[PDB]
Amino acid sequence: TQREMETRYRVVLDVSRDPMVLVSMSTGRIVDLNSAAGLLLGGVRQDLLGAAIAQEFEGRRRGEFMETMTNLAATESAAPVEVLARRSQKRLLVVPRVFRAAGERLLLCQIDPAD
Amino acid sequence: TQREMETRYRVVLDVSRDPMVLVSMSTGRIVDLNSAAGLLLGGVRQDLLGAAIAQEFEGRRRGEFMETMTNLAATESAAPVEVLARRSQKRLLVVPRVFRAAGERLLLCQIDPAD
Repeated sequence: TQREMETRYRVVLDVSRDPMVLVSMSTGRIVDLNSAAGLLLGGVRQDLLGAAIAQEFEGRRRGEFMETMTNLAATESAAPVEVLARRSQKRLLVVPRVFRAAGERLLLCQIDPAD
Repeated sequence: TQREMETRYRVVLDVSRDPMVLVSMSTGRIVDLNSAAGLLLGGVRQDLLGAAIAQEFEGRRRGEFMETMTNLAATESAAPVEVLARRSQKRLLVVPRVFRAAGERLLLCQIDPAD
């Protein structure tokens, strides 16, 4: 059940063509992502896991960026933040949604190209 | 951990814009899906959960259809089956991938419009 649902989660995230990054509300760090997100961000999973999400985006810092996404996720309008990914040099639209798991909050962020 | 990973799975599947249906290899029935899949199939989650996947598609039967998807998933080429969804009357492309969880196999099927 632990491993069962873990396995379902892993496969659905990996197979999904929707570019997604999962971010810790506590630390602002990337806790998971899929390869579609990796492609838009310009990095492999191994480089992005554990990385501060704000530092992937030019001119952003953890405090303000996490506050921005937290506030946007509260509008429940799928409102996006416009960003520029340092590695890929692609302008992107990031749409955050907050949910609770294991006593903490995570932000599931969808990524789309902006241009 | 059971609930934690279950919660992650639920949210990722629901939020993902990639239309996905999860099918039991054992029964050929739909065990899960997201609303993007529901839209293409022409049914709500409540009508589709527990339904035989083959019976959603005109002219298909469980035996041959499950054998078709199982064989296609083995080619590892993302080869699609062309189908016509009874409820929505949309021609679709279904791409199956097989994985193991909790001692059984599931097919995670991506759905795309065909026309």
